[PDB]
Amino acid sequence: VNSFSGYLKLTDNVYIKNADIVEEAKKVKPTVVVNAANVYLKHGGGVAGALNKATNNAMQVESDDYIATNGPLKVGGSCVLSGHNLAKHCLHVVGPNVNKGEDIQLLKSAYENFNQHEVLLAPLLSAGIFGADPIHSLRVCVDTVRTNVYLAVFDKNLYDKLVSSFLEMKSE
Ligand SMILES: COP(=O)(O)OP(=O)(O)OC[C@H]1O[C@@H](n2cnc3c(N)ncnc32)[C@H](O)[C@@H]1O
Repeated sequence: VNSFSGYLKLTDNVYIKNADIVEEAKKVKPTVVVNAANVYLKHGGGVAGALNKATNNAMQVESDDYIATNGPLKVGGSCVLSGHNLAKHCLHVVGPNVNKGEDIQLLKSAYENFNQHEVLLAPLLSAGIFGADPIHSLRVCVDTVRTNVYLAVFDKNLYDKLVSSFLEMKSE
């Protein structure tokens, strides 16, 4: 398990790869895969839709059961559910939806949930549907997370931009 390979090491504990998070999960067999969730665990598009599709909708049914028992998550919060065929566990983390005016500072709270797990395969939280600048999401991750985070960025042009931007900011 946790057989990560081909990552670029950004810091002592943050790694990045140009890869689809679902294909990485199948390759790596991680203990924890992170979902970029919303408070009602309605896994539609982006990472949540991709993860859910790869579980043949089991992650959505499990999430429906969770919500019916526990109610919606809070923004910046998380829950640990099954990783189904992709991982031992899925950590569902809710970044702020910047497009709806939710506090961008809650992206720090969101990434703080990573610190409860020794190693994670994760996406850039809030950087898609939720409208945060991906460069900002990466900076918050690097600054907030102390545990080992392996970031999967599927789009090559974004990957290239993130790496070059990270280098410029790291040295200045
Ligand atoms: C809930 O709204 P969020 O903004 O928190 O989350 P989301 O829309 O999923 O996007 C979060 C970031 O992961 C990127 N991304 C989308 N699909 C994949 C995938 N299969 N593998 C890897 N990365 C992906 C997306 O392009 C964005 O950079």
